[PDB]
Amino acid sequence: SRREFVFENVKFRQLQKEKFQISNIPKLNDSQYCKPWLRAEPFEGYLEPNETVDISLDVYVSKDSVTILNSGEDKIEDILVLFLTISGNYLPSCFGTSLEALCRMKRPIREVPVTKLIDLEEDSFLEKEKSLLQMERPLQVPKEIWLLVDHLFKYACHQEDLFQTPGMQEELQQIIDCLDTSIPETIPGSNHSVAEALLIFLEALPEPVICYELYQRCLDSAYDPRICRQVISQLPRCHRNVFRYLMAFLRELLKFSEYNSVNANMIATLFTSLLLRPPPNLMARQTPSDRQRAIQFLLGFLLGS
Amino acid sequence: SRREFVFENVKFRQLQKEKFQISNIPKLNDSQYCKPWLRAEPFEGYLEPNETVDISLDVYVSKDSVTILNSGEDKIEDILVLFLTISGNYLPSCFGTSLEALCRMKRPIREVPVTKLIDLEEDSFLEKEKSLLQMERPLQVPKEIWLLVDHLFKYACHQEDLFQTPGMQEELQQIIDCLDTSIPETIPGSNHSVAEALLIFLEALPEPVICYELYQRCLDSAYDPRICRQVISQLPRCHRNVFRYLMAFLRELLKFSEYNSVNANMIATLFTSLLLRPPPNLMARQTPSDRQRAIQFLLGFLLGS
Repeated sequence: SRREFVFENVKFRQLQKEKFQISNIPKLNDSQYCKPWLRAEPFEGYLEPNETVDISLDVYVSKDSVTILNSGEDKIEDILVLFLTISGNYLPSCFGTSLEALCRMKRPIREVPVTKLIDLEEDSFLEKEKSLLQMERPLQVPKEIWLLVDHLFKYACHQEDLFQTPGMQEELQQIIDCLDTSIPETIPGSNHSVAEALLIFLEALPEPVICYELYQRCLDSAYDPRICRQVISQLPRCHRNVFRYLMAFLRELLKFSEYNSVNANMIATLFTSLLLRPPPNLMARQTPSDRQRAIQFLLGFLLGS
Repeated sequence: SRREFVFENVKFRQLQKEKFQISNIPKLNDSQYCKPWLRAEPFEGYLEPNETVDISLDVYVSKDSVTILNSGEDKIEDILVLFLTISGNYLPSCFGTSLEALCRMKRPIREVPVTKLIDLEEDSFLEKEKSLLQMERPLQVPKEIWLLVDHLFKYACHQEDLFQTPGMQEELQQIIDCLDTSIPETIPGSNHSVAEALLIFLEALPEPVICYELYQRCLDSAYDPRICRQVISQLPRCHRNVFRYLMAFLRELLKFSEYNSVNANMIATLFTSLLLRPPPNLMARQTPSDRQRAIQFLLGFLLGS
């Protein structure tokens, strides 16, 4: 019935349907089969008469595909077999972009340019060498994380089960689209949704707040809060600012454990796996005592000096 | 029970409640009574026992108050009598701001500044004379009108009863807040809501697309489409561009009368009272033949050369 398929404007954590029917499962080299951000269901069955099999095609970019697609490495182009043709375009997101790159962009990653409205004429003598064949101070912290944290500061310090309750999937999308296209005056959604988007953000980061190269150093000094401060100072500029900003926010949260039910241990446990992660290419084993050190490393700042 | 009242962050076409009770109507000089963007209901009644009268206080800035508040002339400060104290703050809107001022602002009128994130130190020797006691090319068209019109171009040319059906009051608010704080990638709401916000925008303008000083000239030449083009050329830069842009959009709409049900006469009648208005201080009479000329003036461009 249908053969050609295109998914226009695909975005992080947004599902797109492309239902269709069949009437009367293969996979090419599973190395060239399909794409992780794409799958079929039902992708196989039994038929013999005229009965129509309404097989659906869905795409969903998760934390595992967001960063390759952002950069461009991968594109919304996948080839199946039965050959199948499908394409579209992927809209970049601040989620899955380095803190480094984000601190250099004062505007949303997808802000609409007003270029076609500007009333002027660039130097024509400057284009005397142009051709159709010939193609500053970084922010202390990404505005995106700032918008999320400042919001929680202002409206969620007294939120019950804060960082224990999962937000609304639908509000998470809004929040994401919001940060990708504007510097909102008010982040939409409930405190739970905003709190989760922050975790999702820290998790999708290409390079953790605490750089991989410093991962082990932190573990080794986890019990000496003074040495931990020093390791932090070793981090690149924006990583250290983002780290310090988060600890300040989390400490502020503790002052209201009475109302929000957050305790140092819970918080430190929750955030450490997002902030302090092992170099993935070393497929390093995660010992239970290494887990305690990773937790202690954060507790040091949440109760330190 | 309550005496002090404050309405924080009041905005164009957004109602704010401030309910309270009483138990056991006056007005100061009605010249100093209350403010049009404020009223009471119930504002009078009968009582003698302990019964509590839950009188509500509401504020609503409409097309008549938006522009004075934007500029600042008026502030959310009104004094009642029984003396009553109430205040707050008003957030400016692009709705009710001149086309002149809007073409000079490349950013939303209320975009969140990222100043407190910037990582740098301004010249301290430049502040060697500073003191706590001592305080470029305009766009061809306001981005706000551009965002509204381009949206209708892209998604509403085939909308049924377009410009005949009123949008959702709740979506109109969103759209307004959207344009005031961001350069949206996608205006929220249905085509009917977007179409109405455009009318609301043209109506709240401080100075009509066609300047008051040229109002009569247009009427006088309404039957000579060639002279009408010339009068348009007389308009200040941005007013002529906005006018031409609108006519192009409306003509495009006519090419699909079949689908959207819009006809030149309906359109021209609807838009002329928004685009071509009489200098209000002349309390000029609106004769039925002057109404036909005002309509003809627009028809000339919708069917002209």
